[PDB]
Amino acid sequence: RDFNNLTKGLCTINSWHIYGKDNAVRIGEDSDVLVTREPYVSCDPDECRFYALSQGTTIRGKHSNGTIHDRSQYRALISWPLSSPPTVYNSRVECIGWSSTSCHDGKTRMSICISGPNNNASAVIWYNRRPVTEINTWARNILRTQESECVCHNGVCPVVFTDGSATGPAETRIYYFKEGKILKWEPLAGTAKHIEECSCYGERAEITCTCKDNWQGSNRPVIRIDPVAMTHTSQYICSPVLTDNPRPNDPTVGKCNDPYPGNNNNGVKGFSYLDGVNTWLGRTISIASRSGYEMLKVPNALTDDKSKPTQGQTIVLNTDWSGYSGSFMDYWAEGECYRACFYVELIRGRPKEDKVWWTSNSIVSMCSSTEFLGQWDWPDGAKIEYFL
Amino acid sequence: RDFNNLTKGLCTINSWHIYGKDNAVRIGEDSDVLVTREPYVSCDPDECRFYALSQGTTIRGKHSNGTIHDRSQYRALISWPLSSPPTVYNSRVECIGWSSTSCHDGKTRMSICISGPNNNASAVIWYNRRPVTEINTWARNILRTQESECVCHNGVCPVVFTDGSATGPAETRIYYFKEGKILKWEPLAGTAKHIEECSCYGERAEITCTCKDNWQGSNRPVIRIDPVAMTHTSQYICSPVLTDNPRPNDPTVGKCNDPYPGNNNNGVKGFSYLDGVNTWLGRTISIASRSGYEMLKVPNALTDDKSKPTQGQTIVLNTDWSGYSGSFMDYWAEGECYRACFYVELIRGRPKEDKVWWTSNSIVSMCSSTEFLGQWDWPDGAKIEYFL
Amino acid sequence: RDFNNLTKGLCTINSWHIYGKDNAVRIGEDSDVLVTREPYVSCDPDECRFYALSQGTTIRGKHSNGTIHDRSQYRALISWPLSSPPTVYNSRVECIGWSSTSCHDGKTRMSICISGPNNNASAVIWYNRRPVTEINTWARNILRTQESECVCHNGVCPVVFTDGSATGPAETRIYYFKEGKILKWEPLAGTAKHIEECSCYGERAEITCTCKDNWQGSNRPVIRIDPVAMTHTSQYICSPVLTDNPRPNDPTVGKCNDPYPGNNNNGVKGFSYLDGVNTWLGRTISIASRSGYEMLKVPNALTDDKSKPTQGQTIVLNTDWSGYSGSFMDYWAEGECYRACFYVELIRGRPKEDKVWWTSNSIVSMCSSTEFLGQWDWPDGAKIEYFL
Amino acid sequence: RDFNNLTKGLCTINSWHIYGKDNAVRIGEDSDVLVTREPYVSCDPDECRFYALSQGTTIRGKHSNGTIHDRSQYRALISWPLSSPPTVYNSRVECIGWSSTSCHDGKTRMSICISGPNNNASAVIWYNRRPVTEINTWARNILRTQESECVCHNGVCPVVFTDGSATGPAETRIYYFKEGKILKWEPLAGTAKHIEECSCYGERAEITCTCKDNWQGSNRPVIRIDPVAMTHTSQYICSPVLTDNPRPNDPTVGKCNDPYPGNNNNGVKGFSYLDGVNTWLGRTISIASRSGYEMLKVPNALTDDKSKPTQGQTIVLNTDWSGYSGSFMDYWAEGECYRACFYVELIRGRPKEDKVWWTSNSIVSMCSSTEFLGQWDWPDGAKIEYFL
Ligand SMILES: *[C@@H]1O[C@H](CO)[C@@H](O[C@@H]2O[C@H](CO)[C@@H](O[C@@H]3O[C@H](CO[C@H]4O[C@H](CO)[C@@H](O)[C@H](O)[C@@H]4O)[C@@H](O)[C@H](O[C@H]4O[C@H](CO)[C@@H](O)[C@H](O)[C@@H]4O[C@H]4O[C@H](CO)[C@@H](O)[C@H](O)[C@@H]4O[C@H]4O[C@H](CO)[C@@H](O)[C@H](O)[C@@H]4O)[C@@H]3O)[C@H](O)[C@H]2NC(C)=O)[C@H](O)[C@H]1NC(C)=O
Ligand SMILES: *[C@@H]1O[C@H](CO)[C@@H](O[C@@H]2O[C@H](CO)[C@@H](O[C@@H]3O[C@H](CO[C@H]4O[C@H](CO)[C@@H](O)[C@H](O)[C@@H]4O)[C@@H](O)[C@H](O[C@H]4O[C@H](CO)[C@@H](O)[C@H](O)[C@@H]4O[C@H]4O[C@H](CO)[C@@H](O)[C@H](O)[C@@H]4O[C@H]4O[C@H](CO)[C@@H](O)[C@H](O)[C@@H]4O)[C@@H]3O)[C@H](O)[C@H]2NC(C)=O)[C@H](O)[C@H]1NC(C)=O
Ligand SMILES: *[C@@H]1O[C@H](CO)[C@@H](O[C@@H]2O[C@H](CO)[C@@H](O[C@@H]3O[C@H](CO[C@H]4O[C@H](CO)[C@@H](O)[C@H](O)[C@@H]4O)[C@@H](O)[C@H](O[C@H]4O[C@H](CO)[C@@H](O)[C@H](O)[C@@H]4O[C@H]4O[C@H](CO)[C@@H](O)[C@H](O)[C@@H]4O[C@H]4O[C@H](CO)[C@@H](O)[C@H](O)[C@@H]4O)[C@@H]3O)[C@H](O)[C@H]2NC(C)=O)[C@H](O)[C@H]1NC(C)=O
Ligand SMILES: *[C@@H]1O[C@H](CO)[C@@H](O[C@@H]2O[C@H](CO)[C@@H](O[C@@H]3O[C@H](CO[C@H]4O[C@H](CO)[C@@H](O)[C@H](O)[C@@H]4O)[C@@H](O)[C@H](O[C@H]4O[C@H](CO)[C@@H](O)[C@H](O)[C@@H]4O[C@H]4O[C@H](CO)[C@@H](O)[C@H](O)[C@@H]4O[C@H]4O[C@H](CO)[C@@H](O)[C@H](O)[C@@H]4O)[C@@H]3O)[C@H](O)[C@H]2NC(C)=O)[C@H](O)[C@H]1NC(C)=O
Ligand SMILES: *[C@@H]1O[C@H](CO)[C@@H](O[C@@H]2O[C@H](CO)[C@@H](O)[C@H](O)[C@H]2NC(C)=O)[C@H](O)[C@H]1NC(C)=O
Ligand SMILES: *[C@@H]1O[C@H](CO)[C@@H](O[C@@H]2O[C@H](CO)[C@@H](O)[C@H](O)[C@H]2NC(C)=O)[C@H](O)[C@H]1NC(C)=O
Ligand SMILES: *[C@@H]1O[C@H](CO)[C@@H](O[C@@H]2O[C@H](CO)[C@@H](O)[C@H](O)[C@H]2NC(C)=O)[C@H](O)[C@H]1NC(C)=O
Ligand SMILES: *[C@@H]1O[C@H](CO)[C@@H](O[C@@H]2O[C@H](CO)[C@@H](O)[C@H](O)[C@H]2NC(C)=O)[C@H](O)[C@H]1NC(C)=O
Ligand SMILES: CCC(CC)O[C@@H]1C=C(C(=O)O)C[C@H](N)[C@H]1NC(C)=O
Ligand SMILES: CCC(CC)O[C@@H]1C=C(C(=O)O)C[C@H](N)[C@H]1NC(C)=O
Ligand SMILES: [Ca+2]
Ligand SMILES: [Ca+2]
Ligand SMILES: [Ca+2]
Ligand SMILES: [Ca+2]
Ligand SMILES: [Ca+2]
Repeated sequence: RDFNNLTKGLCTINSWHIYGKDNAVRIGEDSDVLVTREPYVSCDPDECRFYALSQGTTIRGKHSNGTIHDRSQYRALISWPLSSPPTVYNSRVECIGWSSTSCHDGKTRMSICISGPNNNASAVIWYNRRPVTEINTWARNILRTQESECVCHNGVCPVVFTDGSATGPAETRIYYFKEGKILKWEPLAGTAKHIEECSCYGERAEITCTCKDNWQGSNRPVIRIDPVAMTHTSQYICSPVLTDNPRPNDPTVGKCNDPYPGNNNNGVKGFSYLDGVNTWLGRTISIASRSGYEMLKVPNALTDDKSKPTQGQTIVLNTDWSGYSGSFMDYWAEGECYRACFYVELIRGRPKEDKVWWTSNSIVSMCSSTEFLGQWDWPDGAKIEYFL
Repeated sequence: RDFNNLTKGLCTINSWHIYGKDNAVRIGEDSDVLVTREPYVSCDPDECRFYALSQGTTIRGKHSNGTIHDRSQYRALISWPLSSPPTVYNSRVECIGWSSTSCHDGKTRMSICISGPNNNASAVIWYNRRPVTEINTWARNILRTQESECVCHNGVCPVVFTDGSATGPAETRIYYFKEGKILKWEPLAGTAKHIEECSCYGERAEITCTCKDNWQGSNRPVIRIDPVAMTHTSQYICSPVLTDNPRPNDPTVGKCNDPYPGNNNNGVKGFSYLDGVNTWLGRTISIASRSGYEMLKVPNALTDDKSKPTQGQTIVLNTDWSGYSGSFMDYWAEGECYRACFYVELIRGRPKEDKVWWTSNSIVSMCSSTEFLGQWDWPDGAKIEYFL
Repeated sequence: RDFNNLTKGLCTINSWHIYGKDNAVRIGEDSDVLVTREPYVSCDPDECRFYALSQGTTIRGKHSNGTIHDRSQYRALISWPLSSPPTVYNSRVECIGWSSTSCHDGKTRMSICISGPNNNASAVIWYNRRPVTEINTWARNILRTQESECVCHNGVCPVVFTDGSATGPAETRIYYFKEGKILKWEPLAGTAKHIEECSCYGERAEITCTCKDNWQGSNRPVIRIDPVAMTHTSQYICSPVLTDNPRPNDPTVGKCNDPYPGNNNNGVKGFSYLDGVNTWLGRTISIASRSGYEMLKVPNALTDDKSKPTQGQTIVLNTDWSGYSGSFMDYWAEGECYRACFYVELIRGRPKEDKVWWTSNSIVSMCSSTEFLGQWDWPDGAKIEYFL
Repeated sequence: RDFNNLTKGLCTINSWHIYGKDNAVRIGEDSDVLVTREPYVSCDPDECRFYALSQGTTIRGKHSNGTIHDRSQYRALISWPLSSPPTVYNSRVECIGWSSTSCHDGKTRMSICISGPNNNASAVIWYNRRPVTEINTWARNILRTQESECVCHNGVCPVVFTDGSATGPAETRIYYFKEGKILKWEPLAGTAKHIEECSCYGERAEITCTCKDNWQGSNRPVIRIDPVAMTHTSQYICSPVLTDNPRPNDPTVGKCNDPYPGNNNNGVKGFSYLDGVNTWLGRTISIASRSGYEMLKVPNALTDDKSKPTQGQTIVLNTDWSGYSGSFMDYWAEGECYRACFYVELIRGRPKEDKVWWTSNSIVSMCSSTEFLGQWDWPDGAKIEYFL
């Protein structure tokens, strides 16, 4: 109809309720489920769907061997109905590639897939299910993007890309698209020293992205974008409650403009909702691996370097595998506020579970509630032994 | 379009004709059918569909082992086309959880799923396929609801919940929702001593619910709701024709305001159509187990404590497994009356058939006919031996 | 939109072109295809689909054992996209039962399924995907109907039913429905001595049905219905070119008002287009079994007792299995005439191929061409050996 | 809406970006994927889909044995969602046959399937999913057509057919259809000596077809059609950059009006975009077999007999199997020009990989970019060893 405008502010997050779960690995043990990773969720005005990067093979299929690898010519961004698994029969391919993002602007959807060899990748921007624009690698070192939904405001949908090293400075760019065409692009500015896999959400005409500093920081870099001025700023979450993984133990004071040191060249895509006292941080329970997942209310985390938790909710027990996590919201819901949501990628198989030769995952996702709801843990649920 | 209003009375039930049957267990022996239980049927203005709680695994899949269990994080309310089986590929997830209800108000559908650990469950009310309201457990003991469709009148859709003991008094509440929001809730009143899994239907602006007294009664408790005044009353079916299971043998006189004694802490979800002489009761044939199923016309059963059958129809032979049963009607059909319908859950596997490690079911459903039709029996149809 | 009216006459049939073929048995050897029999084809204003009676099990599934049997509680009328196979995932159940008919009246579709034990069957007439009317058995001996599409004119859709013996006189009735309701019914009149499984088509406000005299006739009985007057007549095809199976060898003169003798208590559903010189008869090649299939142009077959073929087309070689055949046409196609079409049921398995324990079939269907097209043979295509 | 008119010229092709890839053979190793060959891509105004000729069996099914054969009664033209594989469950049959073409005219789609024995084939032209016209073989020797999309202009959709020898002169005809009816047909004229499997595209009211001279030429014959005058001309691509396979090594000067000699009675369906300096040729890398695939920019290839490459892009490595290739474009995309696209059939199995008894393929497809994008190679991806 008309382009959506981020006119509402976030609803108050007093707890998280269960939104969607596909039990893909459980079900896929005996049905045609595609091997995936890098999932996310994204809504259209009339439907919300699960998204991920397929590996171009079923889990039980012999080609599942080797799916720990990230970039092959057999991957593709696919979307499928909320809480169903990604099956060969219900999965819709949005584009071909090994890194992606996607978002609906109110009128139609924009999907971006990057493919190529490490030194010659290219992104192709699809709009209304057609290819419209192409961007060639600018640093010749794995051009890559968000791995979760982008956000639009009045037709403008900003997307964060990174090209170059994952263990040193790189060339991050913020592209502002409208109807799949490039209106403008900036180089990253601000104090964030390295940016990868940004998780974004929007409210009151501002887009917030919580990304990952793969190079040095265990605290998360944050990019705030003005989609009207088409400008942005960058910093780190000030809070001592560190949210990357692996990471050191939490200090009593964090860092606002430098990566918090202790762990180099590693990390995981993650997210956060930064909204004054209505601030909630997601993070793995383990400081060593992608294990467990919890939400922590840390009032003023972004700007208060001594902020510590005031409430919390466990999402996945530390005795269960987690992985990537990101943000999304249904901008077309009823009501006066946007209900914060997020998903957690539950990785199964390699490298942690090497008795099988594949790597895949299932999805669990929650949204906020103004009630103070009881909590449950949500694991993948599959028994690896069955796959042997 | 406009909210549906219960303006018609029931059609005269002279017999029951076959409406839908999915043969899920037969077919699932060699195809991707999800393991389920707690099924029901429910109509939208343009389609009627089968509903149930999936166990997040196929019947032939190795994760089918253990599905006798009721509440896990892998369950979800799913709906699929009438008379098809619940397959991994045609099943639509309405919400995540282990207890549910769902009903269309004429404009759109409301679905409610409860999930959680026993002491910290919560219900989330979805409307127009989006989460709108959340209700936290109030007694911290398995918050649970109908397991069959709710009914709406002018936008108001009442739902009966129970939280607390299953073998002593509990806290039952009747919530009145409109567009997924709570308009009001009452505590249970009347003479019903325990309420669980209500089967409801509506006619001439009144909603009737035949539930289950798990605690003491072998006769069924009944809740009649006025969706305009948003008030209700409760009693038991007066009739000596007892309809719970297990149950004692039928007496010659029943009880109108107390549970009929003889069996404690057990029972099964069931239903009835209470309409003066046009009154029909469903019940298992066996007084000891979920075996067989029959419909009995017991004129004035609700209010006549000596009422006995005047006609009847066998639905499932006593030599076949049955289970839950509930009511639904197509409120959007042509004609001057609402045609009473019902479904019977045909449970296969555990605990009665323990040579297999799973528990599932198929569905058979009938609707009334003003003709006096010949009768047939409708069993699940699967040979367990094939699954060994 | 508006009710369809049979305003056109048949197109000239100079040959038959391939219309649809599903290769169901071939494909089903390694995919979730339902076991069926009694197929047919039928069009809606915007789509033409394949129809059949499922056996409630896949071909490879263990429950396929025993599907030679005709009437069980696991059967159902299903429809699926043209030329696709009937799979567990793409099949839509129209109604439950073991004998059926179905036709679109221009506004919506009417489907009829009969179910029951032999002495207590009942038909339920669905209209606009809802049950509207029910008819109880009147002779208590396998109430049964067409097994191919019915035809409508201005909302009136006549259907031929038979109840009673299959090897002696029976009670055949012609019901005239409008919006699933009964307007009127007649007993069979005319010279046809026994009627079963009528194949019908309509043109210029007249409905022609070529049926089967299971009792005594090897020539086919024909019922011509006036859907406005709601009256009909009956006779046999006069032609010496006999079209039932089994049957005696062709004589030089046939019979117009009595069954042509030689074979008792047996036969197969078949059809014909009776249109003066534009008359074409379908029949198995073998006079002993359901083997092969050919179309023969026999000018004035209905009324000329010495009529013999003037042209012909082989559809299935005598070295391949055939079975039932029936008529249908797309009444919503462009053009000035109705293009005659038909399907042939290609039966595989029992009783002819008993190395397997199942019985199923695939479908091949043709429509007429005003061209004189080259001919090909169209067998099922499956190798039974693969199923052993 | 209204008939589409080829009003735009081609966009400048500076490189090729990835458009679609289905990884059908990889995925089909463990899921219900149909065995195919002769694929292509074609767009409707609101969707672009993959197309191919099914073999009426899954790859893993036992009937896959023997699918190296071209013409059987079990083949059918099927279409399925872009980048999904052709599965038994998501494939839509357009028509029955072993040679086909299909194109949308802006209002609806025309599909043509030819079936028959070698000496008695016939084409049936479907429009708006209904059979409209039939054409009988005129030379009684494998009537055959494009195997890729046709193109329409103001309702007129020309199609090139060939009937007769594949190793000597044959009878090629250009039919001009409108709404599935024949407006006119011409015999082939011009200097092309043999025509088979034309790949066509349209721009600025002219339709260009790059075909195959199976008889003598290693350079490709080209047919340019005026869909308004309904006339055409024919010649060969003048360029020394030879594009058929097998073929001799490239000379320094090609032939404009005679086949370039060196290889007889063999070849492969291929294509090209002939647009002055914006001219790009596709071809296998190997001069001996269907191995590898590359795009070469050969300015003025059609008319310059000494034209050689000025830029190029590898699509498939010479160490991977290729096969057929053809053209298509989305005539309903936004923008001021038509973006050239093409697909490559990646053949797996027989005859090159004979350890398996089947022959199938997957599809990879690209479209042009005005950017100068990095290149990647796109192989089928399946390991034959897994199928043993
Ligand atoms: C039914 O449902 C309800 C609803 O969920 C249940 O009630 C909830 O219960 C939760 C668990 O108790 C509770 O969550 C906790 O909230 C704490 C904050 O509240 C308390 O402090 C505030 C502030 O003073 C008070 O106002 C309030 O009254 C409370 O006293 C959080 O602090 C908790 O998180 C911390 O603990 C967990 C382990 O429990 C850690 O996993 C987590 O990371 C936090 O602790 C680490 O991080 C801090 C900050 O740096 C460190 O100081 C601390 O030492 C930990 O650091 C180590 O561990 C981390 C992680 O591994 C590592 O990185 C680091 O290096 C160190 O190794 C927790 O979130 C809910 O808020 C509460 N909800 C509600 C509405 O009440 C109820 O129990 C259920 N009922 C039943 C019967 O079960
Ligand atoms: C073709 O189709 C038609 C259509 O269906 C067939 O005709 C139908 O046939 C049915 C079976 O006969 C018949 O159903 C019965 O109806 C009885 C009522 O009608 C009779 O009584 C009235 C009232 O006086 C008369 O007007 C009428 O003319 C009849 O005489 C019911 O009473 C029957 O139900 C009871 O019996 C069945 C077993 O048959 C039990 O399963 C059932 O629960 C009922 O009996 C128990 O309950 C009562 C009440 O408490 C007890 O008194 C009794 O002792 C039983 O109690 C024990 O069993 C229960 C259950 O296990 C247990 O809980 C308890 O503790 C005790 O252990 C039955 O419903 C249809 O009405 C009739 N329909 C029509 C239209 O005619 C026709 O036969 C078919 N044709 C062929 C050729 O097959
Ligand atoms: C390419 O394609 C074209 C297009 O299809 C091919 O040409 C077609 O070829 C067909 C086969 O030749 C041909 O079909 C036959 O047509 C005959 C009628 O035409 C002839 O007679 C007329 C009338 O005088 C002439 O005008 C005309 O010029 C011809 O001379 C039919 O009579 C044929 O049917 C009979 O034979 C077949 C076997 O071929 C039987 O299966 C069939 O049942 C018919 O015969 C039985 O029935 C009759 C009637 O009672 C009996 O008299 C006879 O003895 C048979 O009876 C026995 O068998 C039956 C069946 O088993 C049994 O019940 C009975 O008891 C007895 O045992 C046949 O239909 C097409 O018309 C022709 N089409 C066109 C447009 O030309 C062309 O060949 C192909 N090209 C190549 C290179 O292959
Ligand atoms: C990242 O991405 C970019 C973008 O793709 C990469 O850059 C691209 O690199 C490509 C490979 O180098 C390059 O493709 C080549 O382009 C050549 C034309 O450009 C050159 O010549 C022009 C004209 O003078 C100059 O202007 C220009 O500056 C260049 O110097 C083509 O000529 C190439 O094709 C020929 O070679 C390939 C093998 O490389 C053959 O497969 C192909 O068939 C061509 O050669 C055969 O055919 C010719 C013509 O008849 C014969 O003369 C020749 O001998 C060959 O003949 C034999 O082989 C054929 C085929 O088997 C057989 O039939 C015959 O009988 C003989 O046996 C090639 O297409 C891109 O244009 C370039 N793109 C861009 C934008 O720059 C970049 O490298 C990537 N980065 C990294 C780090 O990898
Ligand atoms: C989002 O904001 C823009 C205004 O910036 C709205 O756009 C106006 O929409 C109306 C109706 O389409 C037009 O007449 C105006 O010209 C539009 N645009 C501009 C850019 O001036 C848009 O409608 C808003 N979206 C919604 C859903 O309200
Ligand atoms: C059900 O009853 C309500 C009246 O209570 C009907 O609601 C009225 O509908 C018309 C048309 O939408 C409005 O103008 C009235 O204001 C509506 N509501 C009320 C609450 O006054 C409703 O249309 C009835 N539903 C149907 C299907 O007839
Ligand atoms: C089929 O015939 C009937 C006439 O018998 C047509 O019915 C008339 O349709 C118009 C428009 O709907 C009405 O105003 C008339 O009253 C209708 N009916 C009768 C029974 O008089 C019908 O439209 C015809 N169908 C088509 C497709 O032309
Ligand atoms: C393609 O060209 C034809 C003109 O040749 C356009 O056809 C005209 O369309 C308008 C609106 O439908 C009619 O009033 C004219 O009579 C049409 N046709 C002719 C043949 O004169 C057609 O609309 C064009 N297509 C598009 C998409 O613009
Ligand atoms: C390119 C380096 C980057 C950071 C190490 O790699 C990612 C890490 C991943 C991970 O840590 O799990 C998975 C992503 N699929 C991958 N991105 C790409 C494009 O391969
Ligand atoms: C009829 C001869 C023609 C050229 C040799 O054959 C084609 C070659 C093919 C090929 O070279 O792979 C495949 C096509 N499926 C086939 N066409 C038909 C109708 O069978
Ligand atoms: Ca399987
Ligand atoms: Ca880090
Ligand atoms: Ca009880
Ligand atoms: Ca007979
Ligand atoms: Ca050649």
